[PDB]
Amino acid sequence: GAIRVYASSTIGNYILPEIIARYRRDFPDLPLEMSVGNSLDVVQAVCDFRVDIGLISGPCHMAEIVAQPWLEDELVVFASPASPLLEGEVTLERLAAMPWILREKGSGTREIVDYLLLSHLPQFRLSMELGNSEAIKHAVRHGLGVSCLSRRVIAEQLETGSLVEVKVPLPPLVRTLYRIHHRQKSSALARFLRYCE
Amino acid sequence: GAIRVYASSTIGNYILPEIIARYRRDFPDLPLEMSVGNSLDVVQAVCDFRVDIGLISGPCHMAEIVAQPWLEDELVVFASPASPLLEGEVTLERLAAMPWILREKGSGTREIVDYLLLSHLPQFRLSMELGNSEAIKHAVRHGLGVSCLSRRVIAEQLETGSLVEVKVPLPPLVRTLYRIHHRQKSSALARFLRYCE
Repeated sequence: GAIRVYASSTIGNYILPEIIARYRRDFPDLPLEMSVGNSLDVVQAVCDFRVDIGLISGPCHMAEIVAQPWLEDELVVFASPASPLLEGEVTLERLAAMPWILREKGSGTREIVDYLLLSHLPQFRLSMELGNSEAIKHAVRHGLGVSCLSRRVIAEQLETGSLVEVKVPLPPLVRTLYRIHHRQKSSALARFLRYCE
Repeated sequence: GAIRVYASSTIGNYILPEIIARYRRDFPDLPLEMSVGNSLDVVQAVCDFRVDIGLISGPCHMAEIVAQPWLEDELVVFASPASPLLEGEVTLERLAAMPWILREKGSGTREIVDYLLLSHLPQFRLSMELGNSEAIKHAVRHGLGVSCLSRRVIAEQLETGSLVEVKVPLPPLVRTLYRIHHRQKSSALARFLRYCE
């Protein structure tokens, strides 16, 4: 009778924990299962009835899927406080001149940086692709390059100053997170969904 | 010409970052790709030639795979500093009485806790299964339950005191991490492998 949720790493590590805490304290006997994956893997699990609720980056147009916009999410270019990018006026050429570190292909974060950020910059060879936010923050903190992540992921580091937000002369990188579930699917599901608001 | 490494989340977030930093500083022009996945997904990618180096939890007996023991890894039961488990002598019944939070099924961490820890405890219904270490640390910090992770993952929290190591009257939970690559595969690969020592 466990509730199964399939969400992205940004949602699973920086949005769901506060929701899970309030849901568990009010319902301590209902088991919870929370998997981390990108949009295509989550949609497949919902179609296969392997999970109950899916939280993805981007919309879903399948007739068997009930998809509703859930939360806005702003992505931010950031760098180490000792990065030369922080000195001088930021330009598109200066942004493309720094070594870049990006999330894994197929993730909603990498999709946003590819079409909304890197498309407006001069072409460059990607330095590193790290499939986890924690490894990216460590690499950026060590001056290995710059990156682009959700503000929720680096909010703690932006406050302490271990990471610095870089102002980019481009429209802000804002995405929409969606909540999905199968059309052929329920109580207790609705309870968890009420805590996600 | 990018080097592709496929490792577990514990290796990717708490072992590889220091290795990646030293490798990048000495070779800044060689692109790097680092994916995060469990042992079975990594072995498949090595067999499919999708990645070059695999770092997994546990051995591999396939003839096409060159598998060598790499690093020892000690797992630790931990709890919030305000957990009632920290008061009184720890027993197997007291450990089974706390709500438990564990990593996703198929991970090397969950495999260790299942056969080396939970097998010696009274049977219980698992409270939460979270497929990411960060969501587990937040859940444990909020008193939702106890967990078992690699000491490398919670080393920072064990030092500051935000998480407390629990002494268990059982043999220590020590595992062996392996490095794998295809037998039919190389220079520059050897360079990265020399930084992994």
